[PDB]
Amino acid sequence: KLHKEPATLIKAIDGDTVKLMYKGQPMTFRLLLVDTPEFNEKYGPEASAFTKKMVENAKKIEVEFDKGQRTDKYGRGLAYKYADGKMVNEALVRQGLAKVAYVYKGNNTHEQLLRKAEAQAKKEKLNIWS
Ligand SMILES: Cc1cn([C@H]2C[C@H](OP(=O)(O)O)[C@@H](COP(=O)(O)O)O2)c(=O)[nH]c1=O
Ligand SMILES: [Ca+2]
Repeated sequence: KLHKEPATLIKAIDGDTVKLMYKGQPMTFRLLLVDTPEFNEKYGPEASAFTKKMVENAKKIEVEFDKGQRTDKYGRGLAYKYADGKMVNEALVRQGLAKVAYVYKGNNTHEQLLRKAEAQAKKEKLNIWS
């Protein structure tokens, strides 16, 4: 079963990538199951600002690795991030600032939760879906 672990914010990079201090080591983390646009693309700045605000204003930040691989080929930690108990991955998708993507079996525990959030954002024609 999955478990949440403490992590400290170093710096928000963009919508789905952040630098955190995990177990005393500075690491770049990439959010599982989602894809925010590049800062240079439509809604890119919006997604960056959303994530930045959410992580910087948080009292507690936690990371939750899935059951599979914990890092990607670029050395980035792969996890679900929580800001005061609220999952950032889900928040972005629910806001239509990120699409469900890179769904790989083994690291897809929250796939249904995220797809539900995407469907609602799409139904509401929010941002990316506008
Ligand atoms: C989210 C995620 C991304 N990735 C890789 C796939 C993509 O590789 P390629 O760059 O070779 O396409 C890249 C997408 O990241 P970004 O969306 O940050 O660019 O990160 C994984 O391997 N596993 C994951 O769980
Ligand atoms: Ca991206």
